[PDB]
Amino acid sequence: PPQPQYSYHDINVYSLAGLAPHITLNPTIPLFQAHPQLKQCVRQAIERAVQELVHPVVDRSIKIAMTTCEQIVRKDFALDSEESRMRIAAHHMMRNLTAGMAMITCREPLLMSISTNLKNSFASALRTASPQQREMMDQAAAQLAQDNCELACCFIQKTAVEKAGPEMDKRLATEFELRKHARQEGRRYCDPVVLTYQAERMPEQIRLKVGGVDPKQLAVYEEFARNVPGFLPTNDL
Amino acid sequence: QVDREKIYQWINELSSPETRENALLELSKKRESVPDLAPMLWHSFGTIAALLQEIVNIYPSINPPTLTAHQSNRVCNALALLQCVASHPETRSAFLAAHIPLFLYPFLHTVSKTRPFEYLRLTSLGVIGALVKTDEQEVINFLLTTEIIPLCLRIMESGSELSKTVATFILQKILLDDTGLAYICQTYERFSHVAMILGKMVLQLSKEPSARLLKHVVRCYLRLSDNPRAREALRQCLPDQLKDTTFAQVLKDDTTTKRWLAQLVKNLQ
Repeated sequence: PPQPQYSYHDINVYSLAGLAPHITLNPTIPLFQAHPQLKQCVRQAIERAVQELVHPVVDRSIKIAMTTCEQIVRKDFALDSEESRMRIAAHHMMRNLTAGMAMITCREPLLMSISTNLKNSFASALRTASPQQREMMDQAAAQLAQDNCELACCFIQKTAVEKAGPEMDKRLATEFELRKHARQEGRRYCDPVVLTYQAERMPEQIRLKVGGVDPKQLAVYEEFARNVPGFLPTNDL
Repeated sequence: QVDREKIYQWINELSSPETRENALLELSKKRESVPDLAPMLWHSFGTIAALLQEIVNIYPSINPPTLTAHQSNRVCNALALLQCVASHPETRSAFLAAHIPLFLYPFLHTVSKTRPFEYLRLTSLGVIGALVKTDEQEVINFLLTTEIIPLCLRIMESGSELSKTVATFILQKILLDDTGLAYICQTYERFSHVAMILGKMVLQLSKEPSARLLKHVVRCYLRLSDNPRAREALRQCLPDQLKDTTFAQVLKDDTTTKRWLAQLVKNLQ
């Protein structure tokens, strides 16, 4: 049932300051009713959580996604002598699978890290505490983490998506080079192994064509661009 | 050629989201009357990409856990088709090289005990199970460096009887490999964690019989006793339920498991 809160452009990722306007503080939180001043420490707690997690999550997600995207795209476009369609498809798939892996990877660590940061900040501020307020603290910290995890995660996903594209470009360099070198020799690049297999073994209705892929077959790859996990899908605005 | 042209259209209908759900349903039903379904799926344009898309599109439903029966049924039809690709001699190696099992591990990590999630875990387990059934050592190497053993151990401890059985079967296949056995017995910490879980399962089995599960648990112990360090540790921590008459009743029908058990007790000397 729940839709994503944010669209891809609702969040600026250039600096941690991109987080501030979207932070949500449930005013009914018992800790806050008792000490309203403690709200002021929440922004920094979330910023620090994202700060310490963003690069490891980004690196891990791209690493996981890369091999899968490269291998599938290389396979699908093996009889395609042009670099253009392949580059765009790879772009879209890699961005999507990277965003997906980032969402899975950062969820639980963000909760743990955001909660620890708040409980730490709460305790240092007031005062020394006590068994009946340390429970209000632990309650508050857990709830705030739940309330701001989607935001923090999206920030990190977007950071990863933006870094994924150029990384994929570099991984597909040799594929681009196969096609470019072939065109220099006056010929179209065609993976010889794939060419033989498709011509000899695949049923005509599902065979990869030398003539190319027809536009409606690209529907999968276009859908990767339209619908990125964690973000509101795109449309005619 | 009327039934087979019906298979080609559905394969072609997997690319567009508009027609994919129905194609997934129909193809998943026919995967054991179409021997060559796996290479047709692998080698057609965009098909594997569409199945990955189905998988990743339910990631937002994993945490917080909100997965519905309808969502689970749908992605499990996609998982059924990937299992088909994982099993086939002609596509297994390419499937592994594309690291496609990694996109299943988030499902295996879930702990929600609702039926949509249990079905999701069982079906994901079935894909890995199809991989290791074929007994390639390229497969075990991949599993060892991707940390699926803790995923399996958590499930062996907490899952439904069906999921526990598939998960223990995967562990069994890993252990049967020379490399797998050495990996699991490389440190006492690793060995101990596996032995502890197997121990808990034996206790559970004594309360609630499951012939299939007991068979795999016993196999795992037997294989572990092939390692000298593990053999010595097992002489101390092997459950008393495996030494006495606890399972004598349920085993008088299972000659193979009895033989394995007796081989095990024999080894620990």
